[PDB]
Amino acid sequence: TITRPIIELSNTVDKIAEGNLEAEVPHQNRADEIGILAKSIERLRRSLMRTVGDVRNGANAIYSGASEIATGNNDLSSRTEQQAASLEETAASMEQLTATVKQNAENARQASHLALSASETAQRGGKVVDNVVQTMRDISTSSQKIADIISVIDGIAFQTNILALNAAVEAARAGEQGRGFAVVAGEVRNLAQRSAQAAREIKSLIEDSVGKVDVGSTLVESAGETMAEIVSAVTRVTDIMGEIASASDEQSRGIDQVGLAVAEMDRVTQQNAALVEESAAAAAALEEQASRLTEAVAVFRIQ
Amino acid sequence: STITRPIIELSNTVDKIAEGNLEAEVPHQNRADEIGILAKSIERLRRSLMRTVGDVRNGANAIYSGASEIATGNNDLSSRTEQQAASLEETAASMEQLTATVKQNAENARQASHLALSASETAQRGGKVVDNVVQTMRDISTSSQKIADIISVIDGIAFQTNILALNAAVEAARAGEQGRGFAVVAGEVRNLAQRSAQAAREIKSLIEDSVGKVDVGSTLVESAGETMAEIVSAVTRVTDIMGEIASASDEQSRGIDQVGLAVAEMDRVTQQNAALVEESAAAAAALEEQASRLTEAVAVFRI
Ligand SMILES: [Cl-]
Ligand SMILES: [Cl-]
Repeated sequence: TITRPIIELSNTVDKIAEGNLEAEVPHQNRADEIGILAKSIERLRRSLMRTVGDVRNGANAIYSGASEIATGNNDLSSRTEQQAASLEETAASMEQLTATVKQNAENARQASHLALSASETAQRGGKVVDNVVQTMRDISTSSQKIADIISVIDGIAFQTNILALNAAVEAARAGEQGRGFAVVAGEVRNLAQRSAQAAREIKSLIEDSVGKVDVGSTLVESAGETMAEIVSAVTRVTDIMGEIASASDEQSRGIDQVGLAVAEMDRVTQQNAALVEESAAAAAALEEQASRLTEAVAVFRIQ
Repeated sequence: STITRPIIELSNTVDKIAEGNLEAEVPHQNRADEIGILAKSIERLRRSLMRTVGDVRNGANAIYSGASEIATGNNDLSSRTEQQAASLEETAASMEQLTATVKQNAENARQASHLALSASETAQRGGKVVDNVVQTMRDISTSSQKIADIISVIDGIAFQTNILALNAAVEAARAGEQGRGFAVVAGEVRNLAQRSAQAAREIKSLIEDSVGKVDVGSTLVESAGETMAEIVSAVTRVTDIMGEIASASDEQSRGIDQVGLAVAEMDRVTQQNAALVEESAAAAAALEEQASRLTEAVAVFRI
């Protein structure tokens, strides 16, 4: 009659070892030693209850974090993709910028060699204009000297025309003798007049002509302004180029420093890719680790 | 009577097991009586529990691990996220100083282009001016040629007047003193004719000088003409070249704008990951906590 209860308690233990936690523990009301032991066992049953409970909450917590890492992961993923896409868009561009910079530098270096060329052919043309200016001055002098001497020949004609008067008057001193004389004096007069005609034609021609040299002189002189002016505008072109070259090998070393920061960045993007794959693996591992913990106490029927 | 000692003892064994203490073997398994059966029962439970405990201990250690891994995984990410921020700094800075120089270029191109075109207009007006000179020279020269032809008539007349007067003088002084009078007049005509012939030679040789200088000068302005031609086609080439730089600098500034935008896109990303960094420090601390709860749920803690 002690046999019956302690066997019953033994069964109770068994029933607990199978994970049956919800059944009452018998004999807790006895005030004999059996009661002490039943109480011990009810205490066991309670202590197991709380443990399964804790483990189960632990499993569900972790299943929660697994799920949270996961969705935090799926973000960093497509967000990291976005980054690598953005990063190639900027790689593409820095390649175009080196292309365009290198070209602009050669294109400046051309213009410069080209302008110095204009400069040097303008200076040569400068010196050829000098010579022309000079030779115009000479022509101007010669031409005035011609005006001068032709006016003298007009004088002589006038004068020899006057002597024809005297020769006529000296001829008529022997009428019938100075008849031939009279003809000569006539001839002289005729020769003077034609000779004056020629003189005056030349006056017209030479005065006109003098007009022309002075005009041609101002034209040639301006042709020299022109050379000076070109040289000037073409030099300022050469400077402008010196400056473009300087801002180009400048842009060159700045593109350069950017390509470097970009290598940095696709290195870190690459790593974020790695981090993502790993983080997915961690999540999976956590999920299964909660599965195992749940399974470890799942036979237990509680409360 | 006697057998209340093992009752109490078993009670104590059960309180150890409840307390999380499993290492002690249960006594009284050797009895044939009912106690023995129960001691065996406690033994079966003890050993089942050791096993359940151990999976759970293993569970938590795996969480502790997982967590501190996620943690270090997250410290690297943090330092790559500042490293990324700092890189994106330099980049933005470099686009700044490179957006400056692209503008400086479009300006200096514009400014060169004008200078070139300015010389182009000049060297072209220049060519029109050289043309006018070559024409004036032809004028000057046609005229001199005309003057030559007439000067020659004045020479002719001088010649004729010389002979006319020399014959008249001769035939008058032949008459004695009766024709001394005429002889002197004829004589002064001969001298006047001599002067006039000499004047006309001086003009003839001055005309020679002019014409010669005209041909020469004319050949020289021709070449000046062709040097302005050469300049035009040079500066024109330079104008074309500036066009090509206005281009570069335009597609460049579009390059800066793609990069500008993409650098912003990656500014978003950088800040978002900073969010991720501490969000996940915090997941890692929470995982560490569940591991802790799990080991403590099953520790020998004297509960
Ligand atoms: Cl450039
Ligand atoms: Cl053992």
